[PDB]
Amino acid sequence: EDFLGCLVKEIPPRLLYAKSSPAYPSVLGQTIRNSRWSSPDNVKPLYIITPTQVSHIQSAVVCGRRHTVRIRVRSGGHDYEGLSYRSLQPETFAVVDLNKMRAVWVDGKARTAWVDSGAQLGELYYAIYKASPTLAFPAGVCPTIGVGGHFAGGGFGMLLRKYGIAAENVIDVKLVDANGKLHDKKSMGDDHFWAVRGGGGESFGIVVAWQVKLLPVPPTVTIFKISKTVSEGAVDIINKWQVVAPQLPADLMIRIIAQGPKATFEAMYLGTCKTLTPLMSSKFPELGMNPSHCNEMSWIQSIPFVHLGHRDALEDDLLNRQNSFKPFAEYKSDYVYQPFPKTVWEQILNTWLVKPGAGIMIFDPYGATISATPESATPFPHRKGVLFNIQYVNYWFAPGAAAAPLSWSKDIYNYMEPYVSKNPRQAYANYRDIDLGRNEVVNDVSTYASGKVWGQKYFKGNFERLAITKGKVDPTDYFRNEQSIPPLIK
Ligand SMILES: *Cc1cc2c(nc3c(=O)[nH]c(=O)nc-3n2C[C@H](O)[C@H](O)[C@H](O)COP(=O)(O)OP(=O)(O)OC[C@H]2O[C@@H](n3cnc4c(N)ncnc43)[C@H](O)[C@@H]2O)c(*)c1C
Ligand code: NA
Ligand code: NA
Repeated sequence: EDFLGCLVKEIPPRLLYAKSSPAYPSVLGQTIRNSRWSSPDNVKPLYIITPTQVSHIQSAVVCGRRHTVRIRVRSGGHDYEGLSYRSLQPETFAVVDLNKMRAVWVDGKARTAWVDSGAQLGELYYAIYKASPTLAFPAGVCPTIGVGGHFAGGGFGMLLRKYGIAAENVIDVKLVDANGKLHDKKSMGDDHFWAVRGGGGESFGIVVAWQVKLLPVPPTVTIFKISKTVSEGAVDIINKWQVVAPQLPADLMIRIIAQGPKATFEAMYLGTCKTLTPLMSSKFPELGMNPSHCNEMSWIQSIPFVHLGHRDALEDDLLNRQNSFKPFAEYKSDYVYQPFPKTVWEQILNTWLVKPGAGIMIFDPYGATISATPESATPFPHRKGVLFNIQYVNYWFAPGAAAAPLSWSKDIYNYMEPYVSKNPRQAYANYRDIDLGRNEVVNDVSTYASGKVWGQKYFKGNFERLAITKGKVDPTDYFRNEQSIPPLIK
């Protein structure tokens, strides 16, 4: 009651929602991307606040501290476990939902932009395009991802071999800390500014907006999507790909999608068919690429084409807040440093992907720019030596049909253990997986030991520095969730 009274004093009441408010269910649901987490059995926030100004965010945080009510911040809602809007066990929290803070101001000549955290990637990309057809920003593939959680967790996509992760192309931030104080790079200092860019969402404060550098792309890029069934030699071809792809020139990224005994090789090339064709013949002739496979288009057009296969609907695909796609979904990830034996590829394609509840596997090759950054230079540690990332994705569409896919996800993770990274078994923070471990809270503070279990998987050798930084900027563990960085204090 007191917390709400505090809010009402400082924030316009139309931006405040209690469980009894008529619009609360729609506001809560508007960016829930996973039908597992929308149902009434999920733990719901006591209040939702939808700020439109940074002062609203500061007021909310100050009220939360004064009245000891914690806040989960939501930008795009894509968190794989829903931790921006639900808790795992009953507890009291408010959501600060940034969807109304969505401006993207592009300075084409300076090659910089300020992007509000509540913008979706498609809106960021589109605003860049409105400024220039030859500038880009290296972030994720799905247009509805929110900037805030994505950049906080790193963020990577079809430009990762060329320009690395989104967070290493951030040049400043505007951030509200656990005391309600407004910060930028300068006031924050090296440790906090290091941590916020890739050290995972929530833990390091609410980022209001991010300043990014914008990077050149050619006026024409080329996409291909070439599929090979096992009868067409998919096993031999993917066995070659895992060595070749991470060594290809930085201008060429060939990811793979597999969902049965067939692999689809999806390439983005920063160039034309005319130069791609001989490059493929020289470096990866096994795929059988020829000019009929080329799809030349602008960089901006590549975003809907890669994710959706659409050629013809730029604005509709990039400016989309309908939230129409809400699978029940489970996700896991792995990193690979040593090539799989051919027999493992045989089993993945012919056996694991033909089981009940089997998902899809996405393979993204590293090397080049992403792998050139030292492991400790940012919190994202999956760099030198990485051949590829694997994402294991399970979608289903009926409420009572979770058993088979959930079982498959666990079973394949067990099967893959000998072949992927170990000690620790690395995973990508933005492919959030609660089964990697969760925090224990003692005396109202997440324990260091519990955080380390999953934390070393996402952040490797960077976990301790993250936790020491957390201890400096949020010693009472105000901004937390079940898998946020615990404070390590003296
Ligand atoms: C749904 C979805 C996710 C994808 C997709 N493809 C991806 C890709 O091509 N590359 C990637 O690198 N990642 C991809 N992912 C995963 C997303 O990157 C993650 O799911 C992001 O974390 C999502 O960000 P957002 O949509 O903002 O999600 P939220 O649930 O709001 O937040 C996640 C996490 O971060 C905290 N947080 C939110 N907002 C902030 C701010 N402003 N400051 C600090 N922390 C913040 C939340 O509390 C939560 O913990 C493709 C698809 C379809
Ligand atoms: Na290891
Ligand atoms: Na999960």
